[PDB]
Amino acid sequence: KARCSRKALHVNFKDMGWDDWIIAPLEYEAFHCEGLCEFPLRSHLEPTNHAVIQTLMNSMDPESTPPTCCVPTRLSPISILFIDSANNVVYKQYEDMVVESCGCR
Amino acid sequence: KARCSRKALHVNFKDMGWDDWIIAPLEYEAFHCEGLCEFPLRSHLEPTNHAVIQTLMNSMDPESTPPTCCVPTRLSPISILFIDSANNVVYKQYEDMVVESCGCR
Amino acid sequence: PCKILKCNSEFWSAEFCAALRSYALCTRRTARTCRGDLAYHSAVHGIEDLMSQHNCS
Amino acid sequence: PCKILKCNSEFWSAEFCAALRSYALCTRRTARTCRGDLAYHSAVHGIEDLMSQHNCS
Repeated sequence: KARCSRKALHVNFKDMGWDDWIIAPLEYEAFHCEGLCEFPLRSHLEPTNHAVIQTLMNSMDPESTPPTCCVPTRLSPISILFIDSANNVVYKQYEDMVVESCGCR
Repeated sequence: KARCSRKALHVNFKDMGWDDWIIAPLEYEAFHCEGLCEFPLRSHLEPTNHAVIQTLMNSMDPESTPPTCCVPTRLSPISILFIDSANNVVYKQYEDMVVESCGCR
Repeated sequence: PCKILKCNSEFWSAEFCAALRSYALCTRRTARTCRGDLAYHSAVHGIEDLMSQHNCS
Repeated sequence: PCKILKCNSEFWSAEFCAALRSYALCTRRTARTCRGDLAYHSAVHGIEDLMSQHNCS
């Protein structure tokens, strides 16, 4: 029952059978978001106007408005090396791979 | 127990005591997001790589990975007319006010 | 200019209403600068709501 | 080019495993074009997981 915060989430590609196409890396830290989004919202959550309004309304009457959710609001990329369709090795920067801040939306 | 979808959410500024500073409008349709984010994810959800990976991991082992959440992924603005600090009437376009699509994040 | 996000990190991080009145004072210390920020009016109305919920005289 | 999001809207919108094999065929009909999309490999591995969950011979 703690605030919306970032937590460890380890991603292992070998566990997902993606060893058949991913070269490197084989695992990375991705994190995940988890926590309560109740009124009021913290500065580091830096949410959307809609998020503010929905939170305030959920605080006023939880029966008529459900609370917002704890989700990633800033992400960073990682670069993966793989073999695509044409049997070509590709170094690609995949976006939105590492959660860097959580917030309420 | 339905998919992550957009639902009606009516915002009434008079109910929030913001009648003391907002001129017009006095109410608008804002919508909200609600629904399950389980594997697999639909095309219209158009989610982040991290969202895909977290959903897949939650599907593999729900004890080690919690599911993503249903939140607004596209919003539209509305224009509000109000009286600020200096007793000046201001027509401002506030962003992220109307949910226009939901997704999993 | 506006600094209500500090009261959002001061009251939110801290049986009687000796603390809710402290939040009301934190918000009223900037009762002019934040005329426009949605979070300011939201916090004022939320303090009003919590004032008539736990019976604060 | 890639079109796994239709199988993500066909199987996901539809006691036996006569339908999970249909999803496997939907994904294998494009077993080359989507070599790179995270959702393609995710759907393949998820079909593999659901294949060894409801006992499909």
